[PDB]
Amino acid sequence: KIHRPRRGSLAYSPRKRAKSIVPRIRSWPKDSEVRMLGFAGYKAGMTHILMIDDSPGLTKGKEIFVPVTIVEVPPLFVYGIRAYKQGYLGLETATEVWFHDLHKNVARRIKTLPKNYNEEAFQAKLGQLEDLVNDGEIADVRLLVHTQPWLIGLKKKPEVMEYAIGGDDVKAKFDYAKEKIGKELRAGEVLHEGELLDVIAVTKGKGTQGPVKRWGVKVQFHKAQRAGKGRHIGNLGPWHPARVMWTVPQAGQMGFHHRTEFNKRLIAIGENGKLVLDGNEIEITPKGGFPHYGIVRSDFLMIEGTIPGSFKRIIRVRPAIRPPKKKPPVERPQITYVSRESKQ
Amino acid sequence: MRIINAEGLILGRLASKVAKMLLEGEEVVIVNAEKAIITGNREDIFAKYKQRTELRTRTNPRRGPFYPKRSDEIVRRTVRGMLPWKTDRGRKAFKRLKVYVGVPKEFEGKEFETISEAHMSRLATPKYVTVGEVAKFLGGKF
Amino acid sequence: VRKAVVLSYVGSHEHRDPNRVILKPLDVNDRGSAARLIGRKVVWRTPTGRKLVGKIVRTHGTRGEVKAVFKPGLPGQALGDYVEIL
RNA sequence: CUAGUACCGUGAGGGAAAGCUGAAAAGCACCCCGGGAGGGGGGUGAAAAGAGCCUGAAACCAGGCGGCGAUAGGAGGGUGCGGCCCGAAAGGGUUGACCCUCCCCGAAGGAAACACGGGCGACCGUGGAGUACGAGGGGAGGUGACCGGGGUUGCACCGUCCGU
RNA sequence: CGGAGUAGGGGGGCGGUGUAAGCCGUCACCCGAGAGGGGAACAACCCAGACCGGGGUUAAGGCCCCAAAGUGCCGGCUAAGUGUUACUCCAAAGGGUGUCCCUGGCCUUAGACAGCGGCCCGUCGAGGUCAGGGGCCCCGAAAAUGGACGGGGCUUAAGCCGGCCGCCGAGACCCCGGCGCACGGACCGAUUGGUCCGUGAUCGGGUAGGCGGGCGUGCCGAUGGGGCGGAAGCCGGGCCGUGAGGUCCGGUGGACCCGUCGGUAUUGCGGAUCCUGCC
RNA sequence: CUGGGGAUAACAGAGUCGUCUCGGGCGAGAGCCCAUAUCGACCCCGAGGCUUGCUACCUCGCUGUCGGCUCUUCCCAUCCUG
RNA sequence: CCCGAAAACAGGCGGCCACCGAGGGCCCGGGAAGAAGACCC
Repeated sequence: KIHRPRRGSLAYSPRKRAKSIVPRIRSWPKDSEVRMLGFAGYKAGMTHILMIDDSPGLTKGKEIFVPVTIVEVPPLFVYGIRAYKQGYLGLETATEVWFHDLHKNVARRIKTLPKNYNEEAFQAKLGQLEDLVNDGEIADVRLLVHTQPWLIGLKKKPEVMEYAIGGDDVKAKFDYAKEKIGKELRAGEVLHEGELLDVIAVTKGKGTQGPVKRWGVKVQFHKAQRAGKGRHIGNLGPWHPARVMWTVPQAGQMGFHHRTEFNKRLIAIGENGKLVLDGNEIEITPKGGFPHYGIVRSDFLMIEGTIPGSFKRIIRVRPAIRPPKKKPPVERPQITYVSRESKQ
Repeated sequence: MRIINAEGLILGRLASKVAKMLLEGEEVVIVNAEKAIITGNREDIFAKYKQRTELRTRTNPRRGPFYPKRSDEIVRRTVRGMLPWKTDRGRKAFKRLKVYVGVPKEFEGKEFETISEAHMSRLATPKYVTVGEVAKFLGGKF
Repeated sequence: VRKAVVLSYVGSHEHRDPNRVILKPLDVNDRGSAARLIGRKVVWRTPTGRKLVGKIVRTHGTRGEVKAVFKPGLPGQALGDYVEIL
């Protein structure tokens, strides 16, 4: 008998097409600072830098090559506040409050907007929600946010999302939300340079693939390659049980999956397309523009490593639900070189 | 509907009476499911229920026995076991039942029936466990 | 209205008689004296108002049930339903 | 019946299928459509029986009508009922279908309330009582129109095909 | 005197053999050739042998729900879900201050531990200590897809022991009414018989097989009839008949057809990896 | 070659467990003395069904094959890891 | 961490329309998506 591990993981099944291109966040981290727990942007491209190492471990204090991804982040708009209560099993929405003046383009996602809904009505609804929250029934408060893709001329149909707030007092959360609603919100007010983040997006699509590539199955002997079975698995199982088991590798959809990554470091936050290294203001956009993505012009995040998704895809970010015990400092590192040469 | 408080009741006897009620044609609601008791030894009881929860079809788990981890579902499942479940008659009788953990505000403000044949007092041996404790061991929400 | 509940068909676990029926009177006094109904007529109504007529024959058990004959028999749609004694 | 024919095999040889308009061709004049097979109107005839021709069954196909029909388990049926639909004649029935009320007899069988006693008790004995009831058998008075039968389906219970 | 079929048997009990399963015989209750009511389902374990329609009482067994009938009564045991198994179809040698009982000896008003004090007393000062045997339980006790007291579940039980009281439950038993059969009898027929009466607790399952009576199909000799005012055939329906079948109604169809007696026969299909044609 | 046969072998399965794999009881002793750290005779009691046999209940055109490659899953009487 | 309102208690919230017409699809120019369908601009 020969032993070896099975081919592929069963933890990401069923391997099907994602429900939506806009990714959903299932869990939130416990933070003591009262702030919005995430942001959203669009992926632009990749480059590399040379920085002085900070994190614990060998290589500390030396100049190292580091791959980098760039995410364009125009400001979000806060258009609503939601209240949650506790039902029999879990949380259930108690009520919603919206802002009265919304951009003309929001109707491309939300086809049915209210007709008149003036400011005094909005304020009365805010007051009702305030008094409701001021009793003790309510358990959680969340913000309702929409992207503004028209500033960077990428498209006009926004993405609409819900974001949680940190802390442990509903009243503090509500004060924050009431001071935020109806306005534009920037990434520098939410994120801190040097943090660890979790990124969420839908992966690149690859269509239907066979088991060699979908599961890491082996290619058969060359006699079978000449017989007509090279890229096939041997058998679907034994005589008894007299059925095919769900654990047997098979062909199907590959790519376009919901996936989450852990502990990617935020290096720097840029403004208006520039980064400030040593007093200078340099452009991240390489000579000729990013391939399949043009010029960065509003604001951008520099994230260490790689992240799921194609280029113009929507990315969501949250802070470190599962960080290690020896975190690196929350401070922008010392950067000696940023590459902005042609990338095609 | 007949509302029954399960605090301090033996599970199988409660279930027998409730099943006969349902078949005769009444609508039944049961509150305080987590407070019914099961007699015997902790380890034997826990082992039995864990074994139940770890039963599954080997070719497809989307099929397969779905034995409960929650107290209200455990009570419901005991009752269902006491009925003819593969017939329209029993399906209707079982549809006529509802079980609740605690007393929800809806039912707050009423007087609850009991069952004499089922009560912790007919017992003499102190070995007994609670359905809520079973559920906690199995890892279910309440 | 002097009514009773239809419980089951007569027979054993494995076979049944479809012209005989077991009835439970609801009044405690009729249940205490169920034999004082032997010989009485008993009616069931259909979804269209038609009437099926039967007769109480003898006692069944000791808890207060009675046996009744219904030729022409009852349908299975009448097994947890109400019936009126005359 | 244009049969030892068509057709098979180098040859010796092997070897099918295929009957019927109408009394009389009276075998469809004339019109519209269509490239045309042809279709639709009109005509002949006692009857289209229309040469794809006497009668014209079943399997099979399509449409219409009736019943069921997307939470649900058995060889496709059996017993008992319920719901929708068909019901001129051949079956019953206004000389009275169905239903309602009361009266008499009554096989085997056969209670109970209640009163007095035995038993720790579940229960039992005596009287009520061979009464009430009881498959069937008969008779009297009322309302007046369906019942039996057939197709499909719902509920309850039963039922692991035929030949060897 | 005549006509057969049977020359592979099986379950259960007994005997020889064999590690055993099995092999060979024996008995002659069952299955084969035997319905129905139960054991979860079971060829042969239990009740019980079957014409048809009905009304009642019991048997095997059962009475917490599935599921008709008791969350039944008295006394006791088990704490291991042990168990909830008549059989078909259930693990031992060896052990256990685990608990409930029986018996037989030995010390006791200062005994059998510990303790103040080196066989002794002042105190803890009231019953104790050894042997056998019995009941229930425990250890001994490991298997492969996820799972089996039939299931749910059950702990002064819905388990076990010794007894008891009521109820439910078959085609068995009693009763009412109908069919047939066997035997006997009376009366009566132009051929194998018919109408009625009496007896049947002691007649009513059935393979191989034997016997009796009926239904239907094509031709002949006779007899009686029908048919263009619509024969045969075909389609859908009603009535009679245990039934094989018969007859009537309506529609289609357009030239032959039937009943009775007596004779004749290429005389009745679901199967043959049947034959032909069609789908 | 023809006709047949699961009335009858090889072959997997069912049954059985002599044999096989894994154990236990008691205590002669060996272990400087010390049965029991370790080992444990002779004799008695078992489990599993993974070895081979025995039998002939199933199949005579079901598939009649050993080994290897490939792919999935389960048991514990545990080699490493706790 | 992945799937998940067909979870038969077959859910909650906000908003729009009905009690001509909200909304949706075919169509057109195209991919970051793709065996047909589906998805996105």
